[PDB]
Amino acid sequence: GAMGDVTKPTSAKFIETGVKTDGYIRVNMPNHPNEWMISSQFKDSHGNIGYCMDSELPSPTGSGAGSLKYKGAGSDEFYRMFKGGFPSKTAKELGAGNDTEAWYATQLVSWVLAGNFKVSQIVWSHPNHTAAETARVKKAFEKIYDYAKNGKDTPNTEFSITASKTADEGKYHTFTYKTASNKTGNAKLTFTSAKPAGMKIYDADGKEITNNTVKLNSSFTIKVPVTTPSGTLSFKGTANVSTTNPFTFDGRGVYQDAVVMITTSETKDSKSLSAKWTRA
Repeated sequence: GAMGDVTKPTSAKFIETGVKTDGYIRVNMPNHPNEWMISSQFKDSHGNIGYCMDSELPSPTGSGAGSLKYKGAGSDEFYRMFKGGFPSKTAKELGAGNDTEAWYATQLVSWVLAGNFKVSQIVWSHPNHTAAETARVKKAFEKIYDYAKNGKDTPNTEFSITASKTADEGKYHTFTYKTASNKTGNAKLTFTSAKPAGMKIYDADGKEITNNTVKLNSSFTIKVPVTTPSGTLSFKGTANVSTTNPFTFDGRGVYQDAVVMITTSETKDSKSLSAKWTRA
């Protein structure tokens, strides 16, 4: 199995949406019983929601903050928090009564995943919100958290090239292969042995490829002249795909660190394939 190389972002800029809350819960912190966990909703400059990693630092927004430099790649738990939390899932789907509750429930998951406090420290009540409000938040939290901790989905890029059929056609030995991926993009073929003279590559529509590039979720055909001495050819593909993964950014000990889904590129190899032919 191959390992994909995800291109890392270098920085991110965050903007307040205007949504804020004093929180629907409190936390027994080590020196501070029933400490409030207030928050401001923010987005990165491409309009994707950011979540706070540090409960005791201010939001990473305004002229002071500026851009936050890249810190690291978010775990599968953080990936799932985004996929199974707000706004990827609606308030109704999460059991939250409105979008503020759904968002805060997700931020609560973020704080716990980042290690700010344990679930046993959460006080499920707040003086400015009713028990029913807090309980919807609790229900949403538990759904999202359970999925983040125990769900199976990851940002993994699947990529394969698989031989489907072979045939002699006209003046060529032909070898057809199927490409497959769960991400959009294309693949580049690299030949790992000598290429026979007069070798050609064709796309699924029968049109010649001359830039060694193939489509994903498609097919292509390699053609080797029947005049070629008996032997073998080996190759692989390297997919170049678009992928949306969670990344963390550095608040520099002044603003909170923040995690956000960013669309970037990834390269990933297929397995090694061989075409074999015998000269008539």
